[PDB]
Amino acid sequence: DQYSLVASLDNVRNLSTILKAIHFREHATCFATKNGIKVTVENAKCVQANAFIQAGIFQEFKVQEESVTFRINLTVLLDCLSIFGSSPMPGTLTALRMCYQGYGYPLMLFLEEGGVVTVCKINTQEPEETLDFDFCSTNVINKIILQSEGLREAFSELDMTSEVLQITMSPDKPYFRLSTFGNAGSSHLDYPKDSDLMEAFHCNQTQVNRYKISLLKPSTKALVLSCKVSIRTDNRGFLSLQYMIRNEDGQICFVEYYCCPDE
Amino acid sequence: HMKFRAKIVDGACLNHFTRISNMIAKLAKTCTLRISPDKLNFILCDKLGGVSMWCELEQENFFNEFQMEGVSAENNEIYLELTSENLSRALKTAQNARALKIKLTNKHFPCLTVSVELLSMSSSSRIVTHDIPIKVIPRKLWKDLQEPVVPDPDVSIYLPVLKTMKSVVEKMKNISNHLVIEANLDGELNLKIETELVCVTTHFKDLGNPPLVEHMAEVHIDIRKLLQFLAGQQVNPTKALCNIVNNKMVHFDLLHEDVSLQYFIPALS
Amino acid sequence: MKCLVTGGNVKVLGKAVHSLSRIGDELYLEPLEDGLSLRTVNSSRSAYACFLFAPLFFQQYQAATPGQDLLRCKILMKSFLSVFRSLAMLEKTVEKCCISLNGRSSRLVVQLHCKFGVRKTHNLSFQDCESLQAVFDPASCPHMLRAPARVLGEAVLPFSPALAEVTLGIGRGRRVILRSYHEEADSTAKAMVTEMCLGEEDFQQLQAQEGVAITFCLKEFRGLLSFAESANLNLSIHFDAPGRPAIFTIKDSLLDGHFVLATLS
Ligand SMILES: OC[C@H]1O[C@@](CO)(O[C@H]2O[C@H](CO)[C@@H](O)[C@H](O)[C@H]2O)[C@@H](O)[C@@H]1O
Repeated sequence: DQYSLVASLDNVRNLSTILKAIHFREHATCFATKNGIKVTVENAKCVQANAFIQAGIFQEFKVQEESVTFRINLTVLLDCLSIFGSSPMPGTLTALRMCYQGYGYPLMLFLEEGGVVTVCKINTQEPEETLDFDFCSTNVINKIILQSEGLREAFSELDMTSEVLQITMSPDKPYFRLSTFGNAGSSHLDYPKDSDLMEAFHCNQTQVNRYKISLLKPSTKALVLSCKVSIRTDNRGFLSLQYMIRNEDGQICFVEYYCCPDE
Repeated sequence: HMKFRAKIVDGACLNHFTRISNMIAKLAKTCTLRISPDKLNFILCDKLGGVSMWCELEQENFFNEFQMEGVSAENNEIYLELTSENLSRALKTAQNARALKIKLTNKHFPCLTVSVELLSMSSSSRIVTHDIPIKVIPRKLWKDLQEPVVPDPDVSIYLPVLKTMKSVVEKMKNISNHLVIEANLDGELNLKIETELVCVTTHFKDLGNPPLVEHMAEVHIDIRKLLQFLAGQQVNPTKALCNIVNNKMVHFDLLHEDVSLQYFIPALS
Repeated sequence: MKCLVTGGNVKVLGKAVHSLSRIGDELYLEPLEDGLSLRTVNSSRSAYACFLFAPLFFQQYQAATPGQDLLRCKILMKSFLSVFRSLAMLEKTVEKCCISLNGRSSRLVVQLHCKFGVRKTHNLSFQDCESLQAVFDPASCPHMLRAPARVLGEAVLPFSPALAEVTLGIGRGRRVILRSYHEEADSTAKAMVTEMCLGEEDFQQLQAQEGVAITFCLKEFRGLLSFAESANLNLSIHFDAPGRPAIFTIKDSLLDGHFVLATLS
């Protein structure tokens, strides 16, 4: 069995859920290593979303090389992972066995629910240039962590009319502000540094950056599933959003969103 | 002087009928209602992709009052073509109904008029009346509204849980609209889609076969039509049989609560 | 001008707006002595709606604004509706809503004070204008009807959510009739007609001559029904003859509402 990659899960949802958090592009690059899998989707040099599932999440996880990489159709991949329905019942799990022989071979999925077995042969492609946003904690001007739960309603009410979203972070008031500028309408969303939602606040300077809102819109998927989110901008003005997601087995996984500023 | 007048006064019956109506409203935009002294059939013989649907109700299991007169004593039947959603919208409030009356009328023009007498605590109940436009089908056209002949199936197999099948073909449809369905006498049934960049096969087993080599009988079909049939079934039927005629057609035969439903899906191209 | 709303009153104000957005495209706002008046009109000027929120509807109500003024303005209904778009997000996270305006300010300010100290400020643009008015007299209407909105809601349930016009008519035995209305031609595609016949006991009041009947816009009526049903209020209808307007009214202890709809001739 010369399989570059082999993975198994008693619960596909410990993979499909995370992958849905970054599903805004039809294609994604998969990077596997002894430590786990990283799926990446990019929006033409402006946005990058990464989901990482540590090897510890799987029941079986082995890579026969230093690293293995391939491109796949994320949409098809997610369609297959939920081949048995998206409203499973308590005690009703769909197990998964992933196998990727090697360069030039299709990704193989084996899923079973109640004894019914689905076999999927998803062709793989040659990876492409994957952007690099080196958000070093040494480049981070301001950093903040919010309680995801209480931001969902508010974040979905961001005036999509405005073409930009302006973020303000500062040791002075307002502490954290999201602003839009749509049809005959200026709007602001303010979060005080002493908020119950504010679990961590580390802004040591006043920064005001703008971003094209539609580029940030897909970051909502990850927000909904997360329970925490840290927000960071660097000296270049790039935005970094890190979501902490807890799977059904209490384990923790992260999703990361990077976005270049608007000028 | 053809005529039809029926009434339903039983709650469970009123709901059963409503469910059946909601079902055909799913399987076909337009259908033909055949009325006989003892039955009521909903018929769809849309030939394209000549998929056909034959539903049959035993009048006595629903109506406490039933009366009709065909076109002539010799051929004592009536065939009315109607828009399915029309009949469903009419049964919309039957949940809180005391009684239901159906009657072929001709006020402004031929209609199947449905009157829903709503539940009430007084002597005067609220009444909902719906005039459903129908087109009477002439005897000459009755020939193309007979239930399809059932050529003996190469394989006849019990179907798996329909909800599960629905989910699977739902997702497969997102990948392709062509589907191969195959089964054998060993209780195995597979759903399969093959495209250039992705293949998916779902294996159902231990399904059982009805009494009377293990190579499978298969047939390529329009997935959208299979989805349609499954989408229509609101609940897993008492008896659900899949009959396949290798490379020619799949025939579904369901029997849920004395109401049979025969769906026919022909092979592709 | 300053209006501060709290408690459930914030959610009801939001509903009034949703309900208003189903009539017109422009929201007219007049802080009056006896309350905040919100009005709108049809794109064809055949429909008029008005909600008057009495002073005690607010925690703080100050109609007069410092500086030469007597506020009468119009604002893009869409912009205002966005503020209250999610009746869910309201019901939960929003505690206080404050609407303000200064003589030297150019924008109208709506500020939602949310849980956990979160605050959302909306700066809406407006146009000073003349008071929006309509002509109608309920007192001179020969026919009227009064029934709990929940009941009329049930009366309208059989029709399609997409039905545009409906006919209201009085039958014998004091039965009230609601019938779907359509146009068009000896062509095919004849529409299914639906009719709802209600008992006389379903109306708290009914003063109309049999044979009397009017036809009006259901999509617009539903705007008032939705607000009235939830608030569990009684609704009145005052009408005349085809061609004259129909007046739909509701009255709570802290607010008044009127929807004046046209009827076909
Ligand atoms: O007393 C009824 C009488 O008042 C009028 C005229 O003042 O209506 C006024 O008040 C209404 C709200 O209660 C406004 O909607 C209306 O625009 C305003 O003129 C007459 O219309 C009504 O018959």
